[PDB]
Parts: sequence; structure tokens; C-alpha cells
Amino acid sequence: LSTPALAIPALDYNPWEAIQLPTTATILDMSFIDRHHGWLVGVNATLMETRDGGQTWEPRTLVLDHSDYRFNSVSFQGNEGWIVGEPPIMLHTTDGGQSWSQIPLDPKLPGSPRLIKALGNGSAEMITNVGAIYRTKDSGKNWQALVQEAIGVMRNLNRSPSGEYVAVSSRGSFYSTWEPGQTAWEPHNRTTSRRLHNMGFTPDGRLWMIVNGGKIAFSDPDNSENWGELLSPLRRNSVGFLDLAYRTPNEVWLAGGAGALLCSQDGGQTWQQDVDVKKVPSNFYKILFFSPDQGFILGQKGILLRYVTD
Amino acid sequence: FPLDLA
Repeated sequence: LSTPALAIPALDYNPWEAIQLPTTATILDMSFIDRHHGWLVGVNATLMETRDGGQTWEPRTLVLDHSDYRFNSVSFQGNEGWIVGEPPIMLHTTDGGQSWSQIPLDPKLPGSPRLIKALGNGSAEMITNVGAIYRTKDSGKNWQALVQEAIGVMRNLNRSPSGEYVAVSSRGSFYSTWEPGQTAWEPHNRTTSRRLHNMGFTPDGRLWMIVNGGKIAFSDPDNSENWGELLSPLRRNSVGFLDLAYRTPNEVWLAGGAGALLCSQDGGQTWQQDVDVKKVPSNFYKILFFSPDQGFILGQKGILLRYVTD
Repeated sequence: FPLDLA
């Protein structure tokens, strides 16, 4: 017993600085106009703006009919930005969020908005909480239905660079994929007994999954429906993971409950723990990298971690 | 018409 028992090695540098936002509401999403100017959104109609790359954030309160909205998603492409939330709401800007307008949503939308993606120049795509997919090309005046066959309330949803999506079923029994041209989601059975929690895309054309009990896997490069070995980054089942994101093609971060944050420098094969952030009293729900030297992790109760290059 | 800030 000459090395610490049951642990994984501790990372040599902690790049994450903890920030307390001027709120205790949960933050759900973030998007940048450029390197310095960006927006974040969350629960209770929370909206904040940064002009310094996300070091400091200023609350903005829109005078809406009520403040119970859960702002689920924000997306900018240059100065054009969009926010969606539940109960159904859509906000739009063309000036970097200096003025926002509410876009009326068709009451026949199946489910409430879950995700919006700005495509620039008046175009955007929206997905509802039950997987209906719509696109606008005219700044939200008209929406074309791409998928109307609903799939139940998705547990998680992620997008690839080419506009594919992957959605985990409500209770993690299976997952579904969609790409442009398809008229419905395609279901795929899970490949572990443990239920799926989250799935997304790697920067090399594969899928990743997080499953119950702190395990992860990656799809086969030759066949995205074949899956590799089930990995245990923390060598245990007690700590669940919530999100996985790549800073670079080889450097991967894995965020989970109760201060858990791990990094792999070999593409996800082996992991080391960022022990400094174990002191932060928060689950780490979402990792957002905007470039290799700008990134954020969403905690609870207004906690943010901000990436600071060594 | 655009929204007000509080």
C-alpha cells in the first residue's frame, strides 16, 4: 500500500477558476458573439451579459409577462441571437442583445422549446422537448417542420458540427439520432445494462456516452453503432457524471456531481482528477468550450468555473 | 415592439 488507495492521479494544474455570479438561479446555457461579448441564461428568466470574456457578468431583466420562464438555450451567430424556454418563449436580437424582441410561437408547437441554434443571417433551428425539429430562414416569421414525429421528453440532447443530433430517451433505455434529410429520429438500443444519462459527439466523428454509475464509452470509428469498452474514469460507481467536452482533439473534460471534474490528455482513455475543485459545493452540469482557451462549466446556484490558460 | 429592461 505505497500509493493512495482507490484514487486516480491528481492533475498537475487546475485551469478552472470559480466565479460566483450575482444570482443564485441555476444557469442553463451560454453563447458568445465574439471572444469578449457573450450572454448566459437560466432559471427564473435569468439573463446576463459579459463584455470581458466572461470574467464579469451583468444581470439584465427583461420586462416580460412573468419571470417563471426557464431559459433553456441561447445561441448567437455574430450579433444575431436567440433564446428559447419553457413555458414557450422565444426571444431574438440582431444587435448583440442590446435590444431583444419576443417572437410569438405557434401554439401548435408540440412541446416547449428545448434548443435553438443560430445559423446566421436570419436562419435558425429549434428543437422541442419532445424532439420536434423546425427551421426558420426569415428571422422567425415562418418555421418549416423538419420532424413532427415526437419521441417523448428527451433526457439530454446534443448537436454535432454538421447539424446532427443525438437524444437520450427519458429514462435512458435507448437513444435516438437525427440528421438533415431524415424525416424522423432513428432509435438505437443502448449497449450497457446501466441506463444512459448523456451522449454527444467527439471532434473526430464518433459518439460518446455517459451511463449510470460513473461509466463512459466511445463509439467505434468504423461503425458508430458499435461501442467500445465501458470505462470507469474514477474507478468506482458512487459518482455520476453529467457532461463530457473536448477542449482539443486529445484533451477531454468530464464533469459530474459533488465537485467531480476529471481530465484526460489521451482522448478519454485515462483520466486524472482536478482535486482543487472538489472543494466547490456544486454539481458540474455542463461544460462549454468556445475555443481552446475559453471555456466555462455550469454549476448550481450561480456558480461558474472559467478556464484560465496556464 | 422591443422589450424593456427593468
